[PDB]
Amino acid sequence: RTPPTKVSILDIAGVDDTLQRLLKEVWFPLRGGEACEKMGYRYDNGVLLHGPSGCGKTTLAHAIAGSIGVAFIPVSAPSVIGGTSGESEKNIRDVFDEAIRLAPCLIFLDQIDAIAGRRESANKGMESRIVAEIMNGMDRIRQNTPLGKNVVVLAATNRPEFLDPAIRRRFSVEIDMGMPSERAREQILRSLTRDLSLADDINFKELAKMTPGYVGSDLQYVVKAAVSESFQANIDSLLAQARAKHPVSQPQRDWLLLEAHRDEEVSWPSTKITMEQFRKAVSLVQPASKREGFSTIPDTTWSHVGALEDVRKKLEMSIIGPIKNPELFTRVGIKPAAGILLWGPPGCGKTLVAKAVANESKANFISIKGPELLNKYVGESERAVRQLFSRAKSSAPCILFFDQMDALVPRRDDSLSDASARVVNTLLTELDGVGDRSGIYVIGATNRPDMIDEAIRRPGRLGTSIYVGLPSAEDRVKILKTLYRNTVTTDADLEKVALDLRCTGFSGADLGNLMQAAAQACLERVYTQRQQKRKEEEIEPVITMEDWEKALNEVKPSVKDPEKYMHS
Amino acid sequence: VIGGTSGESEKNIRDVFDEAIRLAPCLIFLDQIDAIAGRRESANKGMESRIVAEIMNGMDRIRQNTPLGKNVVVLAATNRPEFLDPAIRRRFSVEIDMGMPSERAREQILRSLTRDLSLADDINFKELAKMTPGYVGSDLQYVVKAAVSESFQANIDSLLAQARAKHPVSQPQRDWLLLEAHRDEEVSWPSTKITMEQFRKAVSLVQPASKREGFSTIPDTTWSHVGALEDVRKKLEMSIIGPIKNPELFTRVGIKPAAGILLWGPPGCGKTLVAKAVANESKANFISIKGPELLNKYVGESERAVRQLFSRAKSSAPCILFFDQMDALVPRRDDSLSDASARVVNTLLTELDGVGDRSGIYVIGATNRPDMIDEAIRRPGRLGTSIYVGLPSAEDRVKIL
Amino acid sequence: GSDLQYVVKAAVSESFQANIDSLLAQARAKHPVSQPQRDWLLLEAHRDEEVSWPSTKITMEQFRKAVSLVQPASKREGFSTIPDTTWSHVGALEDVRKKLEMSIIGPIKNPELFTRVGIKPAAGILLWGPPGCGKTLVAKAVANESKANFISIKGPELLNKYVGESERAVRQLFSRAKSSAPCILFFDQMDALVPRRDDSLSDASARVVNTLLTELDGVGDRSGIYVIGATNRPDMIDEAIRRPGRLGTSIYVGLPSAEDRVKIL
Amino acid sequence: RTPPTKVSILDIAGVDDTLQRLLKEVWFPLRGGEACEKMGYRYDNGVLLHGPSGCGKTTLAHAIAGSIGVAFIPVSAPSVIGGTSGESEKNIRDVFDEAIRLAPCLIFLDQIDAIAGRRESANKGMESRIVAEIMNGMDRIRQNTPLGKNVVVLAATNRPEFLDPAIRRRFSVEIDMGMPSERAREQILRSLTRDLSLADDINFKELAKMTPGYVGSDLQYVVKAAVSESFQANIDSLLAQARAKHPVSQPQRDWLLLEAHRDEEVSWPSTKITMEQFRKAVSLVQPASSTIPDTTWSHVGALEDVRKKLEMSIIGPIKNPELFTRVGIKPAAGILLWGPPGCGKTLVAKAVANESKANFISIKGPELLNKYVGESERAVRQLFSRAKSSAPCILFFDQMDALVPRRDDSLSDASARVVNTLLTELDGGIYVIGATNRPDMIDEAIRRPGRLGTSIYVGLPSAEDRVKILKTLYRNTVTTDADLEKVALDLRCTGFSGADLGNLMQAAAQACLERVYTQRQQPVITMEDWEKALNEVKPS
Amino acid sequence: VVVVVVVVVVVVVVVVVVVVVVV
Ligand SMILES: Nc1ncnc2c1ncn2[C@@H]1O[C@H](COP(=O)(O)OP(=O)(O)OP(=O)(O)O)[C@@H](O)[C@H]1O
Ligand SMILES: Nc1ncnc2c1ncn2[C@@H]1O[C@H](COP(=O)(O)OP(=O)(O)OP(=O)(O)O)[C@@H](O)[C@H]1O
Ligand SMILES: Nc1ncnc2c1ncn2[C@@H]1O[C@H](COP(=O)(O)OP(=O)(O)OP(=O)(O)O)[C@@H](O)[C@H]1O
Ligand SMILES: Nc1ncnc2c1ncn2[C@@H]1O[C@H](COP(=O)(O)OP(=O)(O)OP(=O)(O)O)[C@@H](O)[C@H]1O
Ligand SMILES: Nc1ncnc2c1ncn2[C@@H]1O[C@H](COP(=O)(O)OP(=O)(O)O)[C@@H](O)[C@H]1O
Ligand SMILES: [Mg+2]
Ligand SMILES: [Mg+2]
Ligand SMILES: [Mg+2]
Ligand SMILES: [Mg+2]
Repeated sequence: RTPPTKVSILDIAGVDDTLQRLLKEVWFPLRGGEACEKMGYRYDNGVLLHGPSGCGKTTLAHAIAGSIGVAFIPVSAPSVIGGTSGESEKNIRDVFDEAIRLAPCLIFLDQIDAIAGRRESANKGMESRIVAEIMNGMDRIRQNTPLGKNVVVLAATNRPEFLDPAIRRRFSVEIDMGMPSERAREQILRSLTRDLSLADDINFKELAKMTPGYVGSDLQYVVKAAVSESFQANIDSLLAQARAKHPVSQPQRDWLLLEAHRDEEVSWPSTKITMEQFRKAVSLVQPASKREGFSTIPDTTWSHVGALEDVRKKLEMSIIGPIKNPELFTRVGIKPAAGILLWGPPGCGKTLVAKAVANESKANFISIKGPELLNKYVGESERAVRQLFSRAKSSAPCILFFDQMDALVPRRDDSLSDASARVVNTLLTELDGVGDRSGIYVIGATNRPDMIDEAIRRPGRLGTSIYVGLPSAEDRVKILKTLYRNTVTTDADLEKVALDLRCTGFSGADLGNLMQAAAQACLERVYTQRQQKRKEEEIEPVITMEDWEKALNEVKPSVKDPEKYMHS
Repeated sequence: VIGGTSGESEKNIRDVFDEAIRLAPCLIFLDQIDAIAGRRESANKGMESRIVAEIMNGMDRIRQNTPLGKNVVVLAATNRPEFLDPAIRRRFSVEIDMGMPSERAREQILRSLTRDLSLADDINFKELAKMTPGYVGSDLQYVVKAAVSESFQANIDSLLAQARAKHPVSQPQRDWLLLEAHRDEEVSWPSTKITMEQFRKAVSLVQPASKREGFSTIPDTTWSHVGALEDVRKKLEMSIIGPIKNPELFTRVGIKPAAGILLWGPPGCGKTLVAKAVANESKANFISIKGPELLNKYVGESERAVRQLFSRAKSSAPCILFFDQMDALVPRRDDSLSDASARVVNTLLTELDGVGDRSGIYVIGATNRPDMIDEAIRRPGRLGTSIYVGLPSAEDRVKIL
Repeated sequence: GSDLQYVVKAAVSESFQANIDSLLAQARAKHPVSQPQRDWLLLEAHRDEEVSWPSTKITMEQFRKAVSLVQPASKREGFSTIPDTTWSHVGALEDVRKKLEMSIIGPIKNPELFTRVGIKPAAGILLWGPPGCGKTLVAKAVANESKANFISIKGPELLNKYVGESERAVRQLFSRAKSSAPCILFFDQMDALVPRRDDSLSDASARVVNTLLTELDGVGDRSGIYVIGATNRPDMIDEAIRRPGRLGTSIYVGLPSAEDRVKIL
Repeated sequence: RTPPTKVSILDIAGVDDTLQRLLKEVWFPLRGGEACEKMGYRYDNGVLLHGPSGCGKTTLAHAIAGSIGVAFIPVSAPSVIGGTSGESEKNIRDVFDEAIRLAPCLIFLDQIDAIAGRRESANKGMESRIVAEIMNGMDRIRQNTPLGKNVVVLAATNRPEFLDPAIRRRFSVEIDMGMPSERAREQILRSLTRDLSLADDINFKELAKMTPGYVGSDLQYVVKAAVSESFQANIDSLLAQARAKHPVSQPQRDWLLLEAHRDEEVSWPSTKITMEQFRKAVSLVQPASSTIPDTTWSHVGALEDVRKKLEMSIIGPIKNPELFTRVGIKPAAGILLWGPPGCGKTLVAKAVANESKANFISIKGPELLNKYVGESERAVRQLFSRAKSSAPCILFFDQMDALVPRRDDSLSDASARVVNTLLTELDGGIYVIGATNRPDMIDEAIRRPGRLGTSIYVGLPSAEDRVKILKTLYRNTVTTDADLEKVALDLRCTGFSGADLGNLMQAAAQACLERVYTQRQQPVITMEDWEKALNEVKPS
Repeated sequence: VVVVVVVVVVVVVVVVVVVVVVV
């Protein structure tokens, strides 16, 4: 009945585009209805707020309500149910009547989908009647009003697709708040850190750059996480007092020490948050978008990738580059989104560079292991693909890595069945929806490009093809040095091993097998070495040049026909 | 919190959060939150959907109605975080992953469990931690419970002999009958220290929960059952048996703690026999796959079983996966291979060597047709080494006979 | 009718835009953070201090702005007005223009002139060639020089996750296409909707090939609809399509000249 | 559940054989139960009606119910299923109990196949339990009914094979409502047109001949379409009256004119439906099922020798089935047309199909070959599966030498499996026509008598025949006739077949369009258009 | 009024098949 005059517009930031639409669609036909009365125009606009969960929908609808000043009727869907089938409609009939009786008025149906789901699956009689009562109540607004003191019903929900189409048709105005951009997140961070003590090194613009895919709720956790880091020094001092009072692992003792006193509360000095604590806070906070379905960042760096300079240049100029400098690349017409289909013989490093790109781009990473999205139920197999891109867009920039993609988009022959074709078509449409300025970088890897659909390789789709093939003799030297370096002979002996004619067809995996064979040959030599020198555990196994000599003899290339993989 | 009335169930949850705010500073523990906060998208029921929405409002009332200096923390525990509603999972600012304990953690757990017990001085907890891979904190409790019952084994035989000698059908049925008439006839149990040998016996008796589904029994074959195959035994001992027993030694020279071996050769030469010896002589966990037994008639279930298969081998490392007659599970990817079998080959390609790390899983394959296996599988990283188990020689038949 | 109601609703909001800026200007003059936030704070200040919004009327310039902001419901699913593309946007391809002006453009303009010499309409054209060469561009030029309605619906965009609805969608496609005659249906990347009517098709893709075949028989003579299909692999398309009378005559759109590439670059 | 005395026996026709069985199996154990009572034997008969959809299954069960007069309980299978799993059995248990409580009674389980499906594949618990509930409810009828009165269960379904064999066994009487024949369709048409005013030219036998593959529902639309055409004259007269009363587009005014009067009613003259409107109505109505070709003998030029052979083995034994059957002339299963390609083999088969008024299916060669072991033979069997259902039907196998090659030793196991399937189907009102240009490659078991043992050679025209064909082609599309002689007698048409002459006419037509285009930059088909058409058309 | 727990119908699934080739 009264506005909630405790949250203001200043407390909600980053919604500048959303607040612009809400000015001419909610505020105006609630306070300046006289102009509409002079104009003679009924306002039947049902304003619907939708977007990712945590974007500040509930808070905004309460901040707007407190600012407009007109009578406000907050409605919570679970609180509508009282304990009787007929009483549920009584609560709804007591809202649309009260708003009409107290027009102009604002109705907020928070979590509308909790009582406005799909009626097709609504088997229960009570559930299907609440939707009918709600939808009829909107027509009464258009009828029982002077066409001047309009009543606007505002509904907020994080699942706009769950609304009954009988209801969503009645909500003409739909406001997609979406996720805030880099400029918007800076505004939120400044707004959030307004009652706190801060240092001078805090660059909120820098903080916004390295928090992609965060929403207003997620940015609140980053501030909250940084506050805890600011109090870390005030806990160690509290721990030290407990240690000095008392003459099991260390963390357990800390709980036991603080459990002891529980009454001798000591003053926490009022320190301020530095910039180093904010960087620590961002790492500790996982955004709500990255909670589910996002793979862990691989441990592979460019130091783990030997040679492949041509592939590295293409990857550092099409994916890693645009992620680091989205403005430098967009000046030369390089859009911050790409689709790359890595292909080549097996064992040559297609997955290795994709794991290095995911790790060297510092961006979000989603990995799909072949036909991981297929499900035995109807529609759920296709919904997984659509939901896959529903989070890749929300967490842009994001890297989608389809490993062994020939199993997910096979050639649409007669022997395909009406289950994977429905997924290939869905995957084709989603790749079309990936905008040039969307921020999704799709990487595909397959070792049999002759079995992958040719429709996936068109522009807009995975139209960029990078060939990863067998290394040359000079190329294997970089790879063999890279492999030996990452496991610890020096580097001059590695050139002799890699340039040997017995490694003519070796791929990247074969060179790794060569090193493992030499390592096993060392241990066999060590086992006999420690039996002649002993009959004390001080034996030193070291990979010697003679171990490489017998490793070259017993290792053959895993690739049979190198030219079999150059045909597509 | 579930009530029979049409609104009682939601009211109970509203009462929980309102009470906590009234009782701030308060800690709320929602144990098994996935039971009531499942995805309402798939949980197509109005009460279930309105229960989830009431929790969202409750967790927001705490953030606003609590006065300064009196905070309310909402703890929640669930072993299926993927069942949570994303609108609710986002409402937890902190997610803590308590994975399976490591060797250092298991030693600490055993000390905490064996804290109020009369232990012996020969107990080497750092040895017990290394001999129980894949155990969780709940499994280690059963090892201690099994060890305690073993200590009373000598206290039960004495008690049985007391009843058996007090008055003159198999023997175990007699024991129950004697104790059936021995009710309220309490006899003192002299408590004794739990020997270190009882703990080793207790570990064998306790099977960890990760090994209670899909894990095959260890074969009884040993190296005394295998004749000849001296070269094959050396390669298997260096590639699998070696790193399983001494992981530290092989890590020093730079050998990844994972192996892939493809045993191939003419039929009847001992490919399954030596794979059963490795699975038995390595003293590691064993999962045996009998040909194309992972295939399912539903869409995506065949590849789900393969992915779930490695989800068990990885969590119980070191583990040995034996694919007997492997050519039926990884045929060459041709245009005539159909999609049901081609989607399984690619799933096994990503599991053996992909983005994910499978260190601690050792894969053995046996087949009479090595040339019919996909060329991507037969590369270092998936099945790196091929061992030829051919016909015995003249002097090998003597050892075999 | 629904879209024109949105245009009126859009024009009304634009008509009240001037009454908010004037209200904002008064608040600014009273008081010597992003701009939208200030607007809420400025209007929060007065509130009860009601100022009479002047009663203005909608002009024609506001209606023109409203039309641009409003996307008609027909453009949601590929129905579009006559394209703005002329033959001046199409470089070279003189041979293709002559074939199109005698089999498509001609019969659209004079449906009676062609029927006098026993030339039945709806001859059926399958544009094909490498991607990016102007197959959709030339189809937009045909739609504009024919002065007929143009629909650009792609094979994969019409697919829906249900039994029968993919083939039933095609029949509704020609139902509205018929109501707006003359109309040009452009099936882009048609090789994914009609690959080949073999025995191994299942009664889900067969229901779309059979439905599309019947609709192509019904086309042109009765209604003025000329269906155009595009595919880049003229070996992956169904043989039931490329028969005389439905989709016979094949025109290859590709190989741009040097001057056409200059405009694109 | 009272019997509706609405649809009568007169309103259901063509079921004379069906109505004879239903008299001693439904009427007797519902009205004359006393005779069973004296003998003391309950008569429980579950009558099952099955056939193509639209054959008049639902209507028959309601016409019988209204004539018997006993209590009637209409049951629709989908409405039995309720929201709760247990409620579905509740609906069924409230039916078989009600019939027992209200014996004697008639139960109509319309669309029984919607719930009595095969519980084998119906692995869901509810699906497999409806069938069990249905079967138990029928046993209670046999047990708990009195000796005096019987309860008859009538079930209708268009897919009798989908019924659970545990259920189809409970329906002893099965009536397969096939499709009506020419004699039967005449009875249906007369029954439908019984309360209408008709003219004297209406030949119901002619209507039945030219409506093959129609069912009772389709024939109701044909009657409904002709009735609307019969009122077209009554609307123009109605419009003129409104115009004469009142001195915006025309259709809007017509609505406004009729809104004026309303209560003021003027007489509609009682006109009658002619036969020409019935012929127009049939064309406008497309049956749910192929279609008689539009090619007549006026489209076929010359070929008099071929026509006589075709008019004596196929076309004759269709128009007068009794005149030919009087002298022992069985209708040969078909004709094997052979000759060079493009000479009118498909054209004449379409002409035979049109003067025979039967359905036509054309196969353009090896369309039936499949890479699978069974679908290639199933396509041939499905070809004859529809041909029987739409009898009379003409099956035309064009270029049949690729579908039935000679079964030599070098044949493998793919074409032999197709020849055998085709041989058995030809043994099983279907007129199969085959065409091939290499008769030395077709199996000799096909060309035996009873199978396609009649061979008619359709060959290239010499010179006079092309004149008739070119005149025929030009006549059906609108140069005069003197120029057509010059074109056909030109030495450039030496090897032209029938298709080449058709291609020649299209080339001349295209040459006309080129002339119109240049005329409008600075239409009658002229001789100069033929001049450039002769150059650009090859015999191929 | 007391809301009771009521069981409902089940979802449908997909099944893969194998098809022979005469070639
Ligand atoms: N732009 C923002 N500026 C400041 N705080 C924000 C912003 N967006 C969100 N928040 C904070 O995050 C929380 C948002 O709660 P709210 O219920 O509005 O989330 P939501 O977007 O509506 O999602 P849901 O509907 O799933 O609850 C509040 O604590 C609010 O302070
Ligand atoms: N340039 C390289 N430098 C060092 N090691 C390399 C290089 N290329 C490949 N390797 C080694 O080979 C392994 C191959 O891993 P990856 O999965 O990328 O193989 P692949 O080339 O993708 O073949 P597949 O098709 O079997 O996946 C790497 O993990 C690494 O051990
Ligand atoms: N080297 C050997 N020493 C002793 N016994 C052997 C040896 N090789 C084979 N055998 C005997 O032959 C049996 C064959 O069992 P196994 O399953 O290994 O056959 P296989 O060699 O794997 O052939 P396949 O894989 O074709 O089944 C063994 O169980 C053992 O009894
Ligand atoms: N033998 C017939 N005599 C008269 N009218 C008939 C006959 N057969 C069908 N009809 C007419 O056609 C329609 C048939 O209705 P009905 O519902 O019985 O069809 P059906 O054969 O049961 O097929 P479906 O199962 O699709 O309903 C009615 O309008 C009926 O008047
Ligand atoms: N006697 C004829 N009169 C008119 N047109 C004919 C005649 N013979 C053949 N044609 C024309 O030749 C074309 C091909 O006919 P036909 O030979 O039956 O089919 P196909 O060439 O496929 O075997 C038809 O379009 C028809 O118009
Ligand atoms: Mg919210
Ligand atoms: Mg790889
Ligand atoms: Mg074996
Ligand atoms: Mg019926």
